[PDB]
Amino acid sequence: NQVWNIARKELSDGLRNRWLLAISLLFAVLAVGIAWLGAAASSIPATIASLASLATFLMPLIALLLAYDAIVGEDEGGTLMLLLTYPLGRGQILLGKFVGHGLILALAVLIGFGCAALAIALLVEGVELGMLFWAFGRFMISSTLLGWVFLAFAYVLSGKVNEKSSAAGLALGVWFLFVLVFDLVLLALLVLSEGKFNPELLPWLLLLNPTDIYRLINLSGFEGSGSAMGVLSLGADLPVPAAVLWLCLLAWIGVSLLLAYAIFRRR
Amino acid sequence: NQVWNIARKELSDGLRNRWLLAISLLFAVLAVGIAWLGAAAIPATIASLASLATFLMPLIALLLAYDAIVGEDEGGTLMLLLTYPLGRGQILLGKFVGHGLILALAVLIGFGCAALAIALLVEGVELGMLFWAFGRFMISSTLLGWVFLAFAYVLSGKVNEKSSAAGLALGVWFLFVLVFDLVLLALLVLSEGKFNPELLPWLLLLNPTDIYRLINLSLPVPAAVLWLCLLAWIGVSLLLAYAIFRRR
Amino acid sequence: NAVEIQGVSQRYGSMTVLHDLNLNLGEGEVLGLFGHNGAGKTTSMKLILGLLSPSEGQVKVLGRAPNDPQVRRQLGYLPENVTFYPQLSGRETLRHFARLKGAALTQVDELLEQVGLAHAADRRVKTYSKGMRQRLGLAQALLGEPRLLLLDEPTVGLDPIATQDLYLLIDRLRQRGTSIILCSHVLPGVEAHINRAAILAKGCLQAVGSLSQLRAEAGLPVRIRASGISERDSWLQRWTDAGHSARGLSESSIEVVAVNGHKLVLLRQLLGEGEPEDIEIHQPSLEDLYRYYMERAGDVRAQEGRL
Amino acid sequence: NAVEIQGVSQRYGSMTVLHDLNLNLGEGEVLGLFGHNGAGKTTSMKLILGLLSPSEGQVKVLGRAPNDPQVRRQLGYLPENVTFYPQLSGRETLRHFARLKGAALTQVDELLEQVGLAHAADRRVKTYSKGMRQRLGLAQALLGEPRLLLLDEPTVGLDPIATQDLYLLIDRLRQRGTSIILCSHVLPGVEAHINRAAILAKGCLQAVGSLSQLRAEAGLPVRIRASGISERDSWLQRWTDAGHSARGLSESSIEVVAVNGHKLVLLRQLLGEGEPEDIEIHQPSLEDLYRYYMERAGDVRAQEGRL
Amino acid sequence: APQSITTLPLQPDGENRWRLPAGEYQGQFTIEQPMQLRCEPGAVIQSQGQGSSLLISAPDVLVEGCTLYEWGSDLTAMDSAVFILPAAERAQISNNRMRGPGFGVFVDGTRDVQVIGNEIDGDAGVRSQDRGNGIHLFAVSGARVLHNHVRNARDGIYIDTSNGNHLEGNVIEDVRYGVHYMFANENSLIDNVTRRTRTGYALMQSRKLTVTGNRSEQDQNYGILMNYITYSTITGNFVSDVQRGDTGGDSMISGGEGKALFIYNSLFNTIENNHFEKSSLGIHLTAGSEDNRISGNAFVGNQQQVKYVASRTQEWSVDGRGNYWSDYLGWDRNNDGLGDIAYEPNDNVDRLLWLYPQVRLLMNSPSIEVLRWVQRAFPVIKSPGVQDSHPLMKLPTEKLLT
Ligand SMILES: [Mg+2]
Repeated sequence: NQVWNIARKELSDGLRNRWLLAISLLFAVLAVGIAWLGAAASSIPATIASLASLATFLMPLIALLLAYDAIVGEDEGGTLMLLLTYPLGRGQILLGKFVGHGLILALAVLIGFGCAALAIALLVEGVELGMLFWAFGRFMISSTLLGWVFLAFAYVLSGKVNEKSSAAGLALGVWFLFVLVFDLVLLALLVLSEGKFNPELLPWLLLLNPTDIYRLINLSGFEGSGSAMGVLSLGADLPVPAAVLWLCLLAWIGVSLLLAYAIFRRR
Repeated sequence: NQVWNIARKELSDGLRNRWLLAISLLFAVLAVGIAWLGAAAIPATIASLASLATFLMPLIALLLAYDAIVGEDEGGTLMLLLTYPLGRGQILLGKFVGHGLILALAVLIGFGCAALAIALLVEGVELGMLFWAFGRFMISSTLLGWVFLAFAYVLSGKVNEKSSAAGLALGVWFLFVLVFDLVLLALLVLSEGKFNPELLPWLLLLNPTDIYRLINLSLPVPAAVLWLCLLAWIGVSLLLAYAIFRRR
Repeated sequence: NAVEIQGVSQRYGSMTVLHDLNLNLGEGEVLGLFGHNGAGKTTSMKLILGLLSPSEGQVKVLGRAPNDPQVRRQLGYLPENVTFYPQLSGRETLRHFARLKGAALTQVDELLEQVGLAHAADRRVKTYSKGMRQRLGLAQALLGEPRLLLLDEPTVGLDPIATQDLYLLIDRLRQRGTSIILCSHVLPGVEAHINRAAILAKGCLQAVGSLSQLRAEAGLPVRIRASGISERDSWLQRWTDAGHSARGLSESSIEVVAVNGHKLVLLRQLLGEGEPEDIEIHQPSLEDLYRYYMERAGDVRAQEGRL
Repeated sequence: NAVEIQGVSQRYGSMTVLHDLNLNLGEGEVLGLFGHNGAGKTTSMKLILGLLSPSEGQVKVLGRAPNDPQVRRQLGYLPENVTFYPQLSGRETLRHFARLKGAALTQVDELLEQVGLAHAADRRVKTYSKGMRQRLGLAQALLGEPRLLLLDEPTVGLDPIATQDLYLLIDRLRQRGTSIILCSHVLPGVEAHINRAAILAKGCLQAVGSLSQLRAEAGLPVRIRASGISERDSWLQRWTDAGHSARGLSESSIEVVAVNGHKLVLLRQLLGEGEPEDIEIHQPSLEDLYRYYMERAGDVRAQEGRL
Repeated sequence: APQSITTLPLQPDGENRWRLPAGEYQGQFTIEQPMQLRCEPGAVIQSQGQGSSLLISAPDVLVEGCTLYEWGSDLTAMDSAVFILPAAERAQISNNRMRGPGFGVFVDGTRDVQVIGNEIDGDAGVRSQDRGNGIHLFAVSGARVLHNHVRNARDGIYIDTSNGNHLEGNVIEDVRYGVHYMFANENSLIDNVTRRTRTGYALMQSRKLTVTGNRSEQDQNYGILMNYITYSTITGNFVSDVQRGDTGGDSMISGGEGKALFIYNSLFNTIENNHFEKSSLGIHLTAGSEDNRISGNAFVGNQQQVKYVASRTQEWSVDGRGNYWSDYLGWDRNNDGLGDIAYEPNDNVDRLLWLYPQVRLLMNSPSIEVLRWVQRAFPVIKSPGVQDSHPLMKLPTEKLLT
């Protein structure tokens, strides 16, 4: 198949990016460092909300470092106009780039949360290995999905722009908006209205930010304190179950990938 | 003098940089929004403005001048400019004047609109103390920016490609803003038997972000050494930049 | 018949940037499109590749549709300026194009021995020069015995020994039976290696044919230097009475100006006689033709040596 | 004379990258330094500028040392592959070089008209073509009264009218006493305007002189293209037994490699025996003379179709 | 030293009740018989400056309306103005004016004495180290001290080992200590006001007592200092603007930057509905004094709300209702009085400043400002502090500002 033949390039091109391997080793040495500081103090709901906050800062960052120059980095490099004269479609060199860059994020978080599990089962003596494997299995198959959202965000903002210096400006803008601006606009909307703007709409505004849907999935079982949640304390007011929250994360991929394909189809 | 004829280029080229004008607008927006929440909700607000201009004025300086030398070598105009009646000193010093008056203007839109939001929203602010405490603030914030401007000329001349200049300018920004004081805390809270705390007022002089805050907090040293230590960070690093630029 | 473009009036924005050309192409000929860098050349090069849709026109590449996968296996394209993948290797990029076009992986080593790149294989593409990227960019276009090359200036940034050798590789492919289309802008230099030329400007196709076909249609003066001749006599001035202007050069030599429809008769006028004795002809070149076809319709020449 | 290089030897470490070069460029001539992209040409091109210093010899640009400010006021230069400051304007970039070279501001709008950039001035430099930026880089080299020009690859990406119009500007300049230097790699297209070439290999200087002196020194053959013969192989078998490497270019066209004692006696066997529709005789060009001197010192010729 | 019968008292009523007319007197005086003597308002009984001026040794003496001037200053022999013996039970000291360099009311071993409505101006020139006490109480059971006005004495209302007594409505201005308590178990004090004092309330080693409704306006370095108080009740106190300074002697306390409440080794006590306003420190909780009911206060305007140098977690909310904090940047979705997110008053960098004072030079750094934000994102590095779930949204002390 042609989708795997072009995925094998990006799998062998993203792993030679030295800027990736810096901040993918930074994700590994911080997930050990959070789990080691979480092991000497014990607690359990603080090491989940801090690991999910660590992957809130880095799994969008590795995704946007990979794929900001996926389409426009090939267009001004000349190798995109050549590739369309190969037996391919425009739908195969995007889905192929998504599979190729998607296996990097599936490996960049299997390194990170894999060594985080070995920094708990070899550190916390007498920990429940069944509860550890289940909780970090939910961390693995949902931080990829957060990574695949921002991977599909980067294909949207690469096909729309036509210069790579401006693609890095939009990829930095998307990383600032979804991670630490939407969490602060929602905070400032709640403080300045003193929680009396809307008592039913404001928990549904968490679904317009995939980093907040990501934090709500991993903080399902281990709620604990409210100050560890902060603005995520609105998630107790959401009447939606947990299974739809997986589906609302997958719908953030498929909407932002079909938008990435509809922009690329009229490139 | 040809040190000014190449400075007029860098004014016209720096003010059309879309990345600089985005940050310089965000610097002026965040300087009113800190001043809005410090009056409605002056030494208490000039310290929080000092933490703002320690974040962004190294970042503004490194966005202007990380591609001053190596951005011209990749563009090929650097090899062209040396065949003109121009020394290598006059290109560097002319870029330092041209890039220098940009962030000497970016604090006049930055704090010129921040002091407007204080002098018109307190109504009785006693502006004779304001124009000397902000006059000491605008002078010391441009000179902090000229340090990291001269740091960027050192780091531009060493590298050979534009991608590794921005990879080092992020490294210089991390080290001199928020790694040097974090490794000062690790020498404090983890070492007390082998760390004399009387030595620590001299180690703030090895960091121009630290010398920037000490002349907005007025202290064992006087004022005149800190102004002469901030100018020594410009004058050594510009002399270092001229010594690197002559070895291309 | 390799490329049979028949009646294509391609417009976009109702502007008619490529209006009504009927460009054939033989099975072994090496066509040269020599338009400007505007609406003429690069629009028409896209329609043969099939990545642009012909508005009201049929483009039958290889007797089939221009966007089938069965014809893009038998096609080779090289763009004007490419920097491929600066972290990948030399072999790996070409191996990446090996699986895409479906050629066998044994072919990826002989092409890097064919093009002189085996000394520089297994190295990162960001260490290559501009010439080596053109050397690599040719090597992907020859992948999997292509029956239609499409080169857009394949000679830039390259060593002049290599560019001379590149046309020898083009000549191996012409005798093998692959029609090639060159799209160059360094026109003195490509005229020795084409069989036909298609000069187009202002959208429309101005003229087409071989080089001898264009010189016959466009009346241009020629330079016939003929040293080592007869008595410096009425033999010189008889072409002034035949309709020419014989420059009576001093050391028994003439430079006759002709109109080139009277070309071959003036040769046998002297070569039929016994005194040619190392003459030399200087034809109007490609650019002097290319200047002339703009003067049929379009721009007018400059003033005081500008532009 | 303009440039008088008297035995320099530039070396980086202990490797002598330029070994006892000795040039003498006259004040009205056009010279071409043709060499490969290694250390042959580009080190010698900087020694005429002030960018390097001779480790064993000395240069005399216009009878002075090459780093005086009054020397560089009358010395234009144009490097290869220069992209200017992209956020600036076309006019302001030339006005920026105007104050730097000391040329008056009235000469800026003249030279913007002189390179045909007036319609596209006062726009961003980033929305310029590769050929459009080469117009600008030429437009700064003519500032002041430039008594020496170093146009390293001046015609890349230009239109073939503009290429033909650039050497028209050059021929006005060399009649104005302003000696220039080409450094190209595209050898046809510069060979009509080189007054005396200075082809040199990787290490040393091979041969200098005019095109007449090179063809007199190097006994190269001539190329005789006969277009429009009846059959190919019956003529192709005739010259390959007579001692002439003959190929086939199209359905009816050949070429004949003579020895010029054969060129007279073979040309009669085309008009007499048979009838060609056109006959073109090529002199041994600069592209073919480059192959000779590289075979004189450097590598062996490549195999039949490789590069 | 003459006696009270050696004066000229004009009898108004024949129930051993006397009335001294207007006119000066001289020397010390002694009450040995139960005479309920009153005075005209111009009765300036001025001693010469030595000895206790009006000693009382008889029970049930209602001295009223006198005006005493210039008694002794020998603090070792207890030169008071009115000395009350242990046998002088149930003495009434009503509406008197005193000016002299020693003790105002020195009582000891007595029961149910009432010192009501007096104005005792202590001194002006002595260095607040020999001025003598305003209201000295030494092991008394039953006392009732109401609505006095003590000014410029030394250490205000001193109380030593006195069990059951009320301190209601007394004004204390420009003294060293406002109210001093020494081993006064099961005490009570209501609505007293202390102004411009080097320590507003000294509560040393006295258990089971009620501190209610008291006010401390612009005192120096210690608003309410509680040392070793157990089972107490701190309800409704208004502590405003404790500025820095020093007591000058540093004997039992030290100089401070200004603390509105300093809790030292107090194990069990309810501290509710208070108002700690505009000091440098709102409340200082030492490490030995933990686990007591602190709920409903208002920590408004203080430059640093809680100082808690420990690593033990400390919940500050009984029955789900916490305190109002001025810098509480929270919201209230479910419309109750409580906030929705809990409030940690201290960071980790807010306790590095207490542990190591050289980080004050680094306190304006962006890296420190980074380190304040990293705690809000990563709660594993948050040391267990002094948080309260459900803090208040509005001011609970709407009446204490009047
Ligand atoms: Mg609520």
